[PDB]
Amino acid sequence: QIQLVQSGPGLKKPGQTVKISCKASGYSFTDYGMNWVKQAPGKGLEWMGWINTSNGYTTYGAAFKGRFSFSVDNSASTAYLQLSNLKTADTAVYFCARSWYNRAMDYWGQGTSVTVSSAKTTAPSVYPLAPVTGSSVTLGCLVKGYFPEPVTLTWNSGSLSSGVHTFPAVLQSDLYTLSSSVTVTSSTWPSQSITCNVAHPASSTKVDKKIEP
Amino acid sequence: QIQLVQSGPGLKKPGQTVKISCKASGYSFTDYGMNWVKQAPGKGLEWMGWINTSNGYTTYGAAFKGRFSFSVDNSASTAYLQLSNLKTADTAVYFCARSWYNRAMDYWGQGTSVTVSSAKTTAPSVYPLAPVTGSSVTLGCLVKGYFPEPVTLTWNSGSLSSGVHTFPAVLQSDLYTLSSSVTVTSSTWPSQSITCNVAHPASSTKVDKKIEP
Amino acid sequence: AVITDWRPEDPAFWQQRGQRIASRNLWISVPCLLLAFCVWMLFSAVAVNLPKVGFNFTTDQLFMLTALPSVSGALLRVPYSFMVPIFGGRRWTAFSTGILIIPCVWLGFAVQDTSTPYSVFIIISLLCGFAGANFASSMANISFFFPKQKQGGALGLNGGLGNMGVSVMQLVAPLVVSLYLANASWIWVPFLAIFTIAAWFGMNDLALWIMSLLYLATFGSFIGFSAGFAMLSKTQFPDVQILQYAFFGPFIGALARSAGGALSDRLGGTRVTLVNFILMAIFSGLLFLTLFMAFFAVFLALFLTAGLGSGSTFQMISVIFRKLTMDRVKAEGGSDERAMREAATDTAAALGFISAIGAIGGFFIPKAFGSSLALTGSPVGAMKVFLIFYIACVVITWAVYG
Amino acid sequence: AVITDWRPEDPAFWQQRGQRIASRNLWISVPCLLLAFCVWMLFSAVAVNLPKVGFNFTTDQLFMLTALPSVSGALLRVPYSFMVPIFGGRRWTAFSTGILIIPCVWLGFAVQDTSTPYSVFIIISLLCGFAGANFASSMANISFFFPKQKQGGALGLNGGLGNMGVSVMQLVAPLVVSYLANASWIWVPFLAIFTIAAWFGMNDLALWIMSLLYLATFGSFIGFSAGFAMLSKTQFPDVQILQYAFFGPFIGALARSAGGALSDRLGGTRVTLVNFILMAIFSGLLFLTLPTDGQGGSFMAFFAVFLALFLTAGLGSGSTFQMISVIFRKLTMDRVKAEGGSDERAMREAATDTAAALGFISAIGAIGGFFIPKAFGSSLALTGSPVGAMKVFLIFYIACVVITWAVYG
Amino acid sequence: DILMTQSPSSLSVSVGSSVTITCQASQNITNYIVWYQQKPGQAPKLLIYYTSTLESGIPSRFSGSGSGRDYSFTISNLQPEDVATYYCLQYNSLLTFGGGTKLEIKRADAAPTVSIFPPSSEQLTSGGASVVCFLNNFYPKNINVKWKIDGSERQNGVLNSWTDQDSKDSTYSMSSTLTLTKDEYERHNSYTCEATHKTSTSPIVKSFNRN
Amino acid sequence: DILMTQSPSSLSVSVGSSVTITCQASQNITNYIVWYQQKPGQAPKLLIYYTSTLESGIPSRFSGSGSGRDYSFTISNLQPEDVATYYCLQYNSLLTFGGGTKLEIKRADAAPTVSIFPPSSEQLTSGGASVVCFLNNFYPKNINVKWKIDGSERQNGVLNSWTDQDSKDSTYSMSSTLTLTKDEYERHNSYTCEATHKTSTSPIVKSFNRN
Ligand SMILES: CO[C@H]1O[C@H](CO)[C@@H](O)[C@H](O)[C@H]1O
Ligand SMILES: CO[C@H]1O[C@H](CO)[C@@H](O)[C@H](O)[C@H]1O
Ligand SMILES: O=N[O-]
Ligand SMILES: O=N[O-]
Repeated sequence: QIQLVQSGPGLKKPGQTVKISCKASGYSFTDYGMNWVKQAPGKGLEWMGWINTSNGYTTYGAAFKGRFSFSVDNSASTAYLQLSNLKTADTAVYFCARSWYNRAMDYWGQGTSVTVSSAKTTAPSVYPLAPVTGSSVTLGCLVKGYFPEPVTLTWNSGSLSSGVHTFPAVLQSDLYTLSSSVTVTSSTWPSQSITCNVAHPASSTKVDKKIEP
Repeated sequence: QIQLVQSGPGLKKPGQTVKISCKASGYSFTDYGMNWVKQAPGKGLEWMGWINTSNGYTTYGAAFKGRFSFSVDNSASTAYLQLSNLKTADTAVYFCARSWYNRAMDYWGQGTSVTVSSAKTTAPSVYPLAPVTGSSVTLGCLVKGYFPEPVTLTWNSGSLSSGVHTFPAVLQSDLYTLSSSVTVTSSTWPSQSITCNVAHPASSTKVDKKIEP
Repeated sequence: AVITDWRPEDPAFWQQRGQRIASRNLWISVPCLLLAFCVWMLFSAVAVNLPKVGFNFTTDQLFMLTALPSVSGALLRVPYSFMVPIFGGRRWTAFSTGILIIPCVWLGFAVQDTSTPYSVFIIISLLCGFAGANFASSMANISFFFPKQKQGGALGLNGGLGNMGVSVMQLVAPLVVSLYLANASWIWVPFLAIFTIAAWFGMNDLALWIMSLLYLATFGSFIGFSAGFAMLSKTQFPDVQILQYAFFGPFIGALARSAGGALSDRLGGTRVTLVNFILMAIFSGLLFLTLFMAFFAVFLALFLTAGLGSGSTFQMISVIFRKLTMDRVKAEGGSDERAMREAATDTAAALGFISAIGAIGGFFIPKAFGSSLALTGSPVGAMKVFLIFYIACVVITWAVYG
Repeated sequence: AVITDWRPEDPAFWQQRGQRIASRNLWISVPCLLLAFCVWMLFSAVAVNLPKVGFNFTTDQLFMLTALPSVSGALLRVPYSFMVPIFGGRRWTAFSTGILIIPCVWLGFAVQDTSTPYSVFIIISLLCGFAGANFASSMANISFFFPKQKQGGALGLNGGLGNMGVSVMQLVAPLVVSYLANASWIWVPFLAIFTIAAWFGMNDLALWIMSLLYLATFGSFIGFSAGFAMLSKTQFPDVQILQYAFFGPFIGALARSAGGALSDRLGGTRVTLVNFILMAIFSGLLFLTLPTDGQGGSFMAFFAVFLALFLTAGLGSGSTFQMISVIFRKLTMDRVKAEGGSDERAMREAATDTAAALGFISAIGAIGGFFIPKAFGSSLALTGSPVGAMKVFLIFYIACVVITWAVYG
Repeated sequence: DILMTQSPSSLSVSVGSSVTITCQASQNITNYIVWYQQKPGQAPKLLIYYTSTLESGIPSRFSGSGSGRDYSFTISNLQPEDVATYYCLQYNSLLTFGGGTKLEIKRADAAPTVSIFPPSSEQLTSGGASVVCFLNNFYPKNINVKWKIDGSERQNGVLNSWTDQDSKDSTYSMSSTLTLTKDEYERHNSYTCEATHKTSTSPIVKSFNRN
Repeated sequence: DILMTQSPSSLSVSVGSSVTITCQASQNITNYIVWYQQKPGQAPKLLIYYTSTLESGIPSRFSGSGSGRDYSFTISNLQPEDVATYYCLQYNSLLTFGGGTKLEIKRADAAPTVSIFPPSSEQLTSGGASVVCFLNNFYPKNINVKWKIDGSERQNGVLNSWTDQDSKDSTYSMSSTLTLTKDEYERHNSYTCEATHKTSTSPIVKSFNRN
């Protein structure tokens, strides 16, 4: 099992610095270069550069010359991308991927979302949505007024994962709102309870909401 | 002023249903009947029937009793054709035209092409064709392996309209292929750029290919 | 304007466009027709006021000008019924309405000049009779626009509201004469022009002797009494201005024509026509015993009896043709539909002739009142010839139908 | 195993990937090449022990079995050089080492049976000459793996510890005899091991006069390697040469390395020239150590003079290589300068040319591993003396002094 | 149902010439006939209704006449715009279209101007190779096109397409395209496209070699 | 730097059909091309390295080819899992990504199943009111949602959201939420959510009354 696992999402203000990490395992670290790919929202993949794991020499693409630094920690078997004097333009998901050379970027990290904003971080309001008649009913969950991404939302803590549609969050007036539906058969509700779990790491919130008739 | 504008082309499989529509404007909809005309590929015009715009009552010609339905929506000022349980034999351009009686079928829709087929929908490959005699050179564009029709092709977005010949698609092993040629003076190519723009709606493709020496 | 595809017997066509076009045509035909009646009966209200502005005409020279419209009126009805199929409904209705501006202007001028010859005043009354023929053409036109089973109500509407033109004039022309006599003629030149333009743009062009005599006894009477009544209720009661009351006569007459057929199809065409000629004899006699209230009410009943009579003679004719074509068709061995459509075509084609004979009484009745009052000093002379006639008419009804 | 992206001239690639992969390939290469030098020279130590187990072949027929490997060896050197870009370093190395187990088992059986014909023994010797060609394929392989400006050290290592195989065998084959099967079968476990090792460990990437000068130097090292134990038996039958013969080819190999290193310190042609004087002087002094039938002569002197002739032959091998190397760098320098290019292009191209030339130069050069012990056969079988052969050698090394002065210094 | 026969079903006529199409009904259709023009890809235009009445806008050159079962339609001074398929229709009882009359214009014979095009490298990566020949602006329509690969003739793999007669200059253009595998294409060297037209007995030849 | 252009930028193709993405480099890249698959939210997967060598695990249906400047990539028997954005990349001199190809699968048209939800009483306390409408499992993506309050259409305060195509049944689901002040909400009585889809000319209407 070869894997590269990346640091979690970060929110920063214009002017500050982030530093993302990437832990490689399942293979001998210093035998492969490490690449960094940028993906701005709704753009395609951008190659930033690579770092040579056997000598620590970085190599930057014309566009990433100045505020970007790749660095290594061979014993930790991990690489880092440091971004300095952040601009709104640095808002993106950032990948680390392994190998410049034979099978270029043959394994990727899971990606790391960086939001460059001034918006204040706020918790979400989690509203349960109950019906106002087939053999199946649909319940919903409205998750309003939070910033930044991500919120994550499950049903009965994961147990109810089929019948679900979680809709991509939409930002407005510096606040995201999201929602999610579950449809189940009528035999199963209200007979058994269905409950909406909402985590919002950025504000350290965990709210549950039982859907009431 | 007076105009009937029909819906766009549709691909469907044997057994399925289609509904074409026709929007009349610049006259008083209920004053005139609506005729429906079939044109199978290569054959001539065939009258299906008409619908009475003050009754909503339909009248079907012999060969169109069973799977065909004309309906009306007086407020949308529009009428509709509805073929169901589609067969290969239903492949045709379909026409709505105005008036049973005085000046029978005095204005026509632009027609609507229904293709019945089991073939898979595939996007076209677009190949630039550059020369290998006089003061004028001819360029070309090859458009291969797409289904269904229509593709639509222009040169420099329709700025090059003289010297253009576009050759009707020919079907072979469930895939159409098409081509187009433009003749311009030698003084203007490669001097100015000449580029071919293909749109294949049934697969949401838009490809531009620039003709290079 | 030109219609090449006309199919009223086709309910589909009717619904899709027939009814819409026939309706618009009817609504413009109708006002055009009543205006023709207004112009036709002009001297019925003008000849009375001719002396009040300084004209030395015999009361019989006046009766003549009130009679002569129905001369050219009657003679032009047969050629007018041939006019629609030749020129077309929109063209004929425009033209035949338009040209009525000629007489309506001429006698608006002639009435102000105190020394205008009687020769000129004759010419104008004969031109006024052109307006009388409009009814024949208008009615044939309508018969073409409506399916041969809906024709009743449309023809009923066209002719009914058409006949109401005389009544309309005699309410208006006296009232307008204030704000003198030119206005009895000139108030119609804006209206006639309005509806010549209205027809010209709004309308479309398509691609028994005994019965005549009975219609003559009914309609000829209505139109006879319409012209002669004011001109008689003057030489008999010169103390009362009749023109403030005359209109109510033809109004009650015309409205009686509507209920005439509706009555008759409920208790027999020949019966009503028979029993109505009993009343048109009784009322023709009870007039001798008034030579004002009673003179007016008996004459108000003589318009009323002339109304029913007209509406009852029509449905009598209608039934005659419907009985005949039924028998012919059953001998050929076709369908009742054919029989219906043909009856409706036969009564409509016969109408141009029946309404010409019937229009001759609008000349006789006032000219008779003219000669009776010029030879003797009484109306009793001609009025005796009336009573005889309605007896001869009630006798020809029984003998030939009952 | 397959390598699609190979960029040794790119230091960045070298440091991330190249060096690790080229270095692992080199280290597995060496054993597989010295083992091919062991198997190549089997009869140099087996033909001596042939009669000592009951084989009545002419001593000329014994010299023949010692000479024939270099026939097929020389002739398979040109086609083997074309085999690496075709099948690949991993596969060909595995194959060309593995198939050496055939002639190794086959003369482990043939030697135990006493009635086995000469016909069979000629075949086994010719199939041993396949091992001789391993050099040219192994050497092409290495030239692909290493960057042009680093090939020297690796190539030097590959053929340096490669040539050592002759010496290593001669030290083992007598010592393992405790009989004559063991001098052949002790290599089957070793050949197999490094065939498996090559198969799993290695990787698949995606002037006539110089032939003569190499022939005079390397051909001599490899010639005297074939028929010295054999010669020091038809001269001094009472001394146990096997326990001393190994030291000859050992010095020869070490001399090969110091050959080039010496040569770029005081001239390519100069060393070649002076060392052909030595190779002539030592060819003459061999005359004065021979006993005539029989037997009045000196052995210590004979052996020391031959020890000199192995040292001198090695020295020359190195000396001739760096002459070739140098000549190609002068040619490529001049051509590029005329094309108006960079010295880097000239360096690279000279490295390719000497590597392309090497298959042919080493083919001609290997022909002398036949003539030498054949000449010692046709000297003995005719005049009953080695004096006839050595007379030819002396004339040749004189000719090589001449043909080097005239054409170079 | 009232059937309509139309005559002729097609014809070529000179510029400035006179066309007559006739239409016969199986029964009396009582003057209820319409004539439509149908240029391809566009949608029909109504020229004449009720036998003889031109629709507004429609030029004087068009007219028609007839009665009972027999009707006819005429274009009097043919222009190149008038290229289309014409149709009678009966709208007496129900509606029935005639079979059509595709009308061609004649013109001075024209020779094709010919262009050959080698496979694009973008196509070459797919593993297919098409050679395309364009023969432009010729008259009359009929034309043959021969494919030579290294002098040897090729029939398998050819696909041909022709335009509708051009409404301005009355000409045709056709496109012939020959499809091989990248292999078959790569083996041979010279590719030849021969246009044989009724404008000369010796063909127009175009070619290239892959070099 | 070596530029990479990718065709097409996006496309929709039938199950069991065949895709061909092409890539043209601005100069020769000597076969050093890789192809990636990128499902949203997950991280790219390497499909092909060195023009045409499949990564291990990657199924047969995938392949590529080409040389010099011109390269292509093909999925041969399209499957619902294949829904993603694909990428060429050159790793000859430095590295360059292509622009992407957002691949959409086509499937049998499907009507949205729709359901409306009134503002929760918990939200009412805030002074805001959201009416939320879910239209699930429809195809194709395009769909218009109209908001009616007591017959009158509402345009301001609406906010819409769409899933990525579902990699199992190829469907979409969208989420429309109409947001008002509690006042506005309390004033009217009937709220209507109307889904107009390609699958029927008359809209799917869901609604509720405040009682
Ligand atoms: C010839 O008939 C005429 O005479 C009688 C009176 O005798 C009138 O009633 C009738 O209207 C008139 O036309
Ligand atoms: C033709 O060359 C041959 O003969 C000379 C002696 O003449 C030997 O030294 C040499 O090894 C051999 O290859
Ligand atoms: O004017 N009626 O006969
Ligand atoms: O084995 N050296 O040529």
